[PDB]
Amino acid sequence: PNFSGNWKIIRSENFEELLKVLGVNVMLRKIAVAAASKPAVEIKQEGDTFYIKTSTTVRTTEINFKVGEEFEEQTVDGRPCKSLVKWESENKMVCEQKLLKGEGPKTSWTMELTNDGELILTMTADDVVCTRVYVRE
Repeated sequence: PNFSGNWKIIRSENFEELLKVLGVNVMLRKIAVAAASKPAVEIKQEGDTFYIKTSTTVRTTEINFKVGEEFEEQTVDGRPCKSLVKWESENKMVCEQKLLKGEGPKTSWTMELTNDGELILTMTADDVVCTRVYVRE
């Protein structure tokens, strides 16, 4: 029941397919797959508010919101979009996502906590889904 901590991914799937949906070229995806190379993350939990800063090596994103209201944040490719998050269980909340300008694809992701404290994160984009398991540090 706590996402606050560091996070080092251990497994993941639908990576290239999430970079082909986000982008369209070909090298544009392989650069994001090589950029990831098991990226790190750090979640700060302050109640219904969940902040999430991810860092690879040359990139570094970070979002922040509350479970109940919408907000502005960065997506996974590098575009601005207002995300939203509602709870699902005692430690599993879902998330919706739409750009803040223009329009094309659709983004939405989720994040669940394990009874031990682990943290897994799922992702969606139009009709795809990028899942990645994250274990505290």
